[PDB]
Parts: sequence; structure tokens; C-alpha cells
Amino acid sequence: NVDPNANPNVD
Amino acid sequence: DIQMTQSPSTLSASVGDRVTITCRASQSIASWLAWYQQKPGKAPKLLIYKASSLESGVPSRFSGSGSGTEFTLTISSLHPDDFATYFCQQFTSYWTFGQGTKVEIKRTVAAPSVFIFPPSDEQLKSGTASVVCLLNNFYPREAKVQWKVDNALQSGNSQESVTEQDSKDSTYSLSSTLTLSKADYEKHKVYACEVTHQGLSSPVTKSFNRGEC
Amino acid sequence: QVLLVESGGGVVQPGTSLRLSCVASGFSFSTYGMHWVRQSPGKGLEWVAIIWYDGGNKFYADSVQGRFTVSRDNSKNTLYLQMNSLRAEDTAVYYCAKAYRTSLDKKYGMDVWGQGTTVTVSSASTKGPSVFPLAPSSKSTSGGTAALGCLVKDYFPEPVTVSWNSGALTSGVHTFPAVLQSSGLYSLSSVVTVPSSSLGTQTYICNVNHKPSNTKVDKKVEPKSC
Repeated sequence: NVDPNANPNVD
Repeated sequence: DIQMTQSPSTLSASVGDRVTITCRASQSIASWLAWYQQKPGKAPKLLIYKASSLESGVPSRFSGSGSGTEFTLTISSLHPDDFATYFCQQFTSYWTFGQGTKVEIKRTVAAPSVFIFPPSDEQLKSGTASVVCLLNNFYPREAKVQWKVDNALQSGNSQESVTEQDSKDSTYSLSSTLTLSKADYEKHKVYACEVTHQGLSSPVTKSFNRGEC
Repeated sequence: QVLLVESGGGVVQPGTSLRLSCVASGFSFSTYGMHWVRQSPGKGLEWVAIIWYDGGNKFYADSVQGRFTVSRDNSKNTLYLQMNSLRAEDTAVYYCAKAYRTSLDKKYGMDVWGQGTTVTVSSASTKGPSVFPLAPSSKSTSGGTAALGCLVKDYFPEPVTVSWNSGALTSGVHTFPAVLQSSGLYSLSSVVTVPSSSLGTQTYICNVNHKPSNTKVDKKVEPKSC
């Protein structure tokens, strides 16, 4: 569902 | 699928020089470009993030520019600590790196001292023969090392090893090892390495006769 | 200060499984994505895997897809890389790296890497080195200095430590990087430049230690009469 380059941290 | 290619692969410069390194992306990556520094035996270190933003602690002499497919890393005045390999990295579509650009110390041309060692009596008893040619303390790093057995050019039976550039005098050293079977080695007389280098006005041969050492 | 410590690397045969660990400190591990990156002479820098802060989303490079799995245990502050069906082309230094801090950006790289752990995949078996002298002579001198050394030949795996006169001699020593021969074995040479006048009155012994084979050899290097 996500872009692998998207924010991988808590948000 | 985004290929990063840098240029040049090797850059020779002096302390105080202004140097520039270019990185090219096979497709547009906007500003999603990172510059890394790495010295031998150490992990890569992030210097510039998002094309132009220096990380904390990076001296102001470093800077980066570019957007899209063409990127540049610049060191306004080269510092002794800056000689290393530099990698670019895109982080928009997975993560892929360039092949690196080594920034190397540029000193005056230094011709190598050439030395040759015959095989030991111990090794010859075992059944093989190793002849070693030693090129010591030269610059630049490019050198031609040609083994000749009775003037017959050898091919595919030698190996080379080059040190890192010396931190003090900025020279390289190189060792070439020719190996044959005992029975092949005993068939011939004159073993020699021919060395071609920028500091040698003409190739320099060191040789010896089998059995006369 | 961010600290990442890889571990678990080693020398293994192809077709085996190996699991690397990365222990983090100096930052909130459970709130950051983490990366695995490897580096080899043949392939350069290769991204391997990423795992989200909570261990959910995982993405892998094509070259490791189906063979490697990434995982994490936030209670232990550890990142893991399970490798299966290892091949020789998997040989590399494997680094662990923390994702860049949260901002308004929609794309994210990495900022801090660990020191690295080496994974060597090879079908070669452990073998001690043979140590042969490189005898000084008139063909290894120029202008008052003479070169001598030792040939550390046909051993596996890395590394070997080489000292001279039990470590008492440290100047003029050049220990060359080992070359991987096509046999699967390594070889290296260690040389030292000494005064020509000393060869008659000074003894030179190279000391080689190869821990994987519990091998240690002392080889006296004597001049040749030529």
C-alpha cells in the first residue's frame, strides 16, 4: 500500500 | 532501475585545490540525492542530503548542487582529510548508488624501485615456483609489469597487489607474483620483469638466471 | 550519539543460512525505519532491505528477493537480516543504516550507518598458509637499502596477521592486500626495506598467524649469494 521510499518512521 | 553514474572515477588533486565531482541519474530524481564520503576500512558517511544540504559537522568548503539528472559535489579548497572516495545516492525509487569517485593525492611523478626475488628452495622442493617483482614507492599508480621467461611474454599466470596511497609521502607500492610448476620453471633460464612507468624514460628490466641465485 | 553495531557475519559455504544482527543505541530505535546495505568489490554499494519502524512494511532488493528476510525486535533494539540460499555473489560487507528523520518530505534516505560485518560465501575449506622467504640479494637492493620479505601463499579464509622480529621491527614494512586466486585461496606478500649493511649482522624473521587454522609460522629470511 505504501511507497517504499515514503516515511518509514512514526508519524 | 535508476542507474547512477559518476565521473571521473579517479581524481588527482593537491591540498588547496578546488575539485568538482559529477553524478548523473539515468532518469529524473528531482533533488532526492545524497552524497557520501568513505575512507578505506570505514563505513560511508553522509555529507550532503537532498542535493545541497550539508549535514551537521560538515565543513562549509563542501557543497552540492543539481536537480533532475545532473548533480555536482564541490570542495572549494581541498583539505588533507578530504582525500577519500565519494558516492552519490538517489532515494526516490528504492536506493541505488554511483560507482564512486576516488579523490587521490597528486604528487610529482616518482619512479619505482624495482626488485625481484627468485623462488625459495623450500617452495621449489614442494613442486611449484613463485617469482616476485616488487615496485616500491612510485607515483602515479598506473604501472605496466610484464613477466618474460627467456624473453617469452607471460600471460595469465601472474597476479598483482597494490597498496593504498601512503598517508605521508603519497606513493604506491606494487607486488607482482609469477607462478609456475616446478617442472615448467626448471625448463627455462632467464626470469625477468619489465616495468613501464611514467617516471622511467624507458622500460626497466630486473632479471636473474635460474640456478645462479 | 547514534551507534549501530552489526554482528553475525562470517565465512560460510554456499546454500547455507546466516543471520546478521544490528544493535542500536543513542536514539529511539522503535520510532525509525532501518536499512540493510552491502558493499563488495564486484557489485559496489547495494541496498538490500528496509523495514518500517514497527516491523510491518518490508521491502527487498531484487537480488535478495525470496531468499533474505528482514525483521526487528524493538524491545531488544536489534535489527535482523536472515539470509538463506547464500551464493558466492552474496559475499560483501553488510552495513545497517537508520532512515532519515521525519520531515515534510515524501522521500527518505539514510543518515547513519554501522561499522559493518563481513559475510564471505565460498565452497573453499580452511587451509593454513605456506610461508616462503623472499631472500634479499643484489637484485633486491638499490643505493644502500635492501628489500626482503615473506610470501604467505594459498590460505583460506581471511585474515592473516604478519609481524617482523616478533613485532620489534615496524619501520619500512609494506604488507600488501591479499589477492583472491582463482583457486579460492588467498595469497599475500609482506616486504621490508632495510640497510644493505645490516644483512650480515641483523636477523630478520617474519611471524605469520592464521587463526582459522590455528597456524603460526616463524620463517627466518636469509640473504642469497647473487
